[PDB]
Amino acid sequence: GSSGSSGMSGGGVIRGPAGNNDCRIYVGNLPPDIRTKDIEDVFYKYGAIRDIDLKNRRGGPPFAFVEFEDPRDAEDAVYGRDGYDYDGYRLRVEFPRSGRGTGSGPSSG
Repeated sequence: GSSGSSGMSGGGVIRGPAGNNDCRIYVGNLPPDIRTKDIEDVFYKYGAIRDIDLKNRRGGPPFAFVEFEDPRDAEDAVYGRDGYDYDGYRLRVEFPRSGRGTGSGPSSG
């Protein structure tokens, strides 16, 4: 036995709340019956999570951001989770827009 329920459509959330931080990854193409926990125990396998922000509202599919403790991991996660299949539904993990800007030094004794 099986069946579907609940739909999705409309328009809103012109702009979401943003702050300033790193180790943040955006997860898209999520199911309607998704939970911040499932996503937690999901990316949790790649270490731990600091905080998860899920919007879930008129404006396409449900989206949320996962804040990892470390970047090296935050990437290792998206590096994989990006293209994962959950509940039969495909997920789209990718970093939020920001731009360029990556400097560094040689060492400097």
